[PDB]
Amino acid sequence: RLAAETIDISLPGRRIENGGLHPVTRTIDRIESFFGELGFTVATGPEIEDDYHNFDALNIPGHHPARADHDTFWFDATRLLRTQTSGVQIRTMKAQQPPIRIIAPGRVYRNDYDQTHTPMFHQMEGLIVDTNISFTNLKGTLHDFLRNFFEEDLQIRFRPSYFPFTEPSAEVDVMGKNGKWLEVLGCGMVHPNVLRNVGIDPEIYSGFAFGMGMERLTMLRYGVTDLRSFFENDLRFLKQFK
Amino acid sequence: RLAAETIDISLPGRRIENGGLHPVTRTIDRIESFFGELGFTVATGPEIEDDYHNFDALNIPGHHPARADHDTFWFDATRLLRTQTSGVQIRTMKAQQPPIRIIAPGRVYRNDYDQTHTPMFHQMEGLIVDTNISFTNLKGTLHDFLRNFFEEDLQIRFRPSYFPFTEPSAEVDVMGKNGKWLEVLGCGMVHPNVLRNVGIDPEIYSGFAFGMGMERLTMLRYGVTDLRSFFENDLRFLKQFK
Amino acid sequence: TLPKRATITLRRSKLDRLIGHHIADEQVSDILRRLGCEVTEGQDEWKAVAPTWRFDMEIEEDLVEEVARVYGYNNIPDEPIQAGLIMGTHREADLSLKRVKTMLNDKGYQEVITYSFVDPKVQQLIHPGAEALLLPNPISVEMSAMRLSLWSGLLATVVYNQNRQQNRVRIFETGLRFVPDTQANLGIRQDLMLAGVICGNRYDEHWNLAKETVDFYDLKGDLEAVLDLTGKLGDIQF
Amino acid sequence: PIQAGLIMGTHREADLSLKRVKTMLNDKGYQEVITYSFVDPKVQQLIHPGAEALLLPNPISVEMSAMRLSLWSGLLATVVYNQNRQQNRVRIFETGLRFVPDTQANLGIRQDLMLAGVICGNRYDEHWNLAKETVDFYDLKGDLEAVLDLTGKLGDIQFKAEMNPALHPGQSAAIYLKDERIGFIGVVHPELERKLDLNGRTLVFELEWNKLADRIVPQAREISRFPANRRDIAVVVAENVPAADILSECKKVGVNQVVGVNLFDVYRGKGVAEGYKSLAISLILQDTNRTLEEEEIAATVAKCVEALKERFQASLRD
Repeated sequence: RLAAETIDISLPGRRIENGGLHPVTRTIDRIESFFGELGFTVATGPEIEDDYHNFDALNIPGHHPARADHDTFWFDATRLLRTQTSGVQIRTMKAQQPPIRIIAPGRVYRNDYDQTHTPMFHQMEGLIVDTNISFTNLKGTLHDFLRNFFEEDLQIRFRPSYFPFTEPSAEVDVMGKNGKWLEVLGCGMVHPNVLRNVGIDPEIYSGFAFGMGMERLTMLRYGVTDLRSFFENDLRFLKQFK
Repeated sequence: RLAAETIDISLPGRRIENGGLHPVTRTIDRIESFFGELGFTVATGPEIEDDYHNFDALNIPGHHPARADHDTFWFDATRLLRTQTSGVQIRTMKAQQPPIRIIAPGRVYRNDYDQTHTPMFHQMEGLIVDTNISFTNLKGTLHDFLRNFFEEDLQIRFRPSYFPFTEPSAEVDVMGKNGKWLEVLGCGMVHPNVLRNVGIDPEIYSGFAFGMGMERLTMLRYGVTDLRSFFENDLRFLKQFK
Repeated sequence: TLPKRATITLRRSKLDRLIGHHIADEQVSDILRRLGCEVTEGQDEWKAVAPTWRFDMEIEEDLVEEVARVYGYNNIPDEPIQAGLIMGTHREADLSLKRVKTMLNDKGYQEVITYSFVDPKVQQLIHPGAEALLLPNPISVEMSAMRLSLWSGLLATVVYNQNRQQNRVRIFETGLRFVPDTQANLGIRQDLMLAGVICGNRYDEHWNLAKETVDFYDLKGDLEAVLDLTGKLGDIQF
Repeated sequence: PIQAGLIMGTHREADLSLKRVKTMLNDKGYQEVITYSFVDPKVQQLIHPGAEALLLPNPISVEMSAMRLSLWSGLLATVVYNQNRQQNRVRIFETGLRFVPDTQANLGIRQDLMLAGVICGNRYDEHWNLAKETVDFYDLKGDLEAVLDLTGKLGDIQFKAEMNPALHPGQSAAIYLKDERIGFIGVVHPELERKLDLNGRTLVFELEWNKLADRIVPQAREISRFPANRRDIAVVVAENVPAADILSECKKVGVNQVVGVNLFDVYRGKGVAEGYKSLAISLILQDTNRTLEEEEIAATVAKCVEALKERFQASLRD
């Protein structure tokens, strides 16, 4: 029986072919772990919002030219799909107080369709509020996150920009190799009028915030160049990310 | 076909009955996550050790009565099974520049067999080294870990003890209900002679350490009372922890 | 009625607390003067009025931002954040999302994410009777409806993939749906939902595994390992 | 609470964790146990003769007076613990570190972290349509390839026949992953179970951990659109080579036409000659920039058969 009942040895064994995640899902969870080992805990919320959550709380305030350039999806007059994931942190800053931070992943919507802009793309808005942090402690964390998401291949340059809910502002804009510089993320310290209509005193407190695009980060990381291919969901494209 | 080809609806569906971890494994991973969200990263190493890793580096130093009361497993004269998981942190403190902090899980061995002491039980030795921390910042972290591992049901009392590798020492000793107090863990600040034969200056630096027993913690948490039942590995006992 | 200019007083503590660096008095009292302002230094304070041509200076942030912009952002060093270490509460009795996602894509599945607003001529097939949330100013005719389930997107991804000659696709998706009800905070009830779709053969072409397409019991056993043996089991009934 | 500085600390994407593979083993249906790390020298030498052990002065008893040389001592003690308590179908695994004696090592013994396991008992646990068939080596290797070669490489992994005096010569293997002995899989020796009395056929699978502890970070590529077709080939080979020169040399011939290779039915019935077999080898032929029509398919099916006649066989005539 011993030298007779032998089998074939290298035939493929029986199993079910396991399948992998989505690339923006993997990048969201990777940056979630990267910030979870600093103590940031996530926060979530709804995708539909009135004006007092999305525009009039971030000190826009309504006659500003930020209500057509955001390319919003309106419903009647006090309903819109969420244009930037910040109501999830305003509804957290309002309730409790005042020395803890949070991050938030989620879906935003912008009325733009081309071969370079899907109408939906995931954003990741951080938030941190505690005593005596500044722009030095913004560069020293975003530089660290870029050096850890990449593997120290690329160079950064902090340049100025303008977002209405954070002033003084910035932009981080890592070094590519095909062109000159690709703009990756933007940041800035929280405006005091954002703090004052929430319940935090801006005379003693401070903080910053940052918002990055997950699909441009994932495209630049894993080499993909066609942004519309992320959401047509072909298995022959999605199987290599496993 | 529609009103005819019906099946039974609540028969059990086909699958493979998934199985759970081990209780000390679950507790090791739970405390690993509890300390990983403070920034502590784990560290591992061997289980056999010479004397210069296990006794003569923690400032015992050899004529002390700690070489028979540890109940060690010797081999000849400069080999022993690891009696306390501290060489994994000495071999980390020696190599790289401060200030970094680590934890370490692993197996220890003690020559004691009864119905209350297995010869192997898992220990978890923390370590933290940076400028200007003290006993206040030891109570304010071990109290927090006990309040999070329990769900604020129990009371603590810091009492003094003596471990040779940490002075000034302590013991934390949570409140039971069947007796009076069960001693859970012990801690203390790192002795400067431990720092000086590694490469850190104890005139400017400081730190503390803590070592807890995982099997007594798991027994007190999930209600088990027979310590020898953990390592006989009965499936009828192990299936409820899933 | 001409646009008047305020007295934007800037101190030292606010500039130091927002920048972090120590820009000298001699340079921060020259940056505003070369910028265009009228600066009068005031014994550890500055009172500089705005210029005429700029309509973005009203508050102290608008005066420290221009100082940092003239000084540069690349001429400021880096430091990590100094913060306390509070644990933050957990629970053992809860369940994470990634655990069920990790078990599901290791039972054979795959996670996709689709468009969160669908076709009203196809979504009314899957849910007739329930009124949809329509959409003013759409993108085209075929995307003008907030979804009421995940099936109107999953049974479009399946029909996408089956038209490129692969009829074994086991994908799932996790997102939040929108159903109208006059009880929630705004006028629609929103729940987080976990969904899926299976089709094709159970096993692929193997040497003794036969060729039978899937029936309901296999999916019920697949969903048993999700709901039961993870969060809750013992009080289920079908 | 303490006052610290939030340095992020380094990570790595192209590696694995232990908890990920353990969570996969729990998904496939495996208990995790923890055994004694020092075992019996009587039934320790019955698994690994030749290699001497690391003995132990001042023991607890004679029953525990030897360090490990593998992980198959405490595991085959746990299995016969459970099977004697009227409780069958135990699937366990355990990760620990072993102690092999050496001379050019750090303290005289080299230590590797090891991932091991035991499968035995019934396969499907008495289900209403799934029949009663006890487990075997193909089930172990299929449930293992998902463990090793999915969350790691699957680039090149060869199964060959390398003997070991603790298990069967035929129903056992030696996993390689690019020219290194990395594993041992397969059912134990059928006269080893005369000792210990392990009722029923068991299987074991050991793995050396920190050589499979680095995954690859994926890279995109251009994907086509055009369909493909299914071609059936049934190569007639004598019963000597299992799959080493049948399913592997088909892929290396042509780097723009052949993707995918399957098998769905063996042929050792009455039509084939005795001592010979035909393996059904299906293929899904496709081109990266255009489609494939009936002319270029006849080149790449015949070129693989031209590359197959160096294995003393060719295709069948049917």
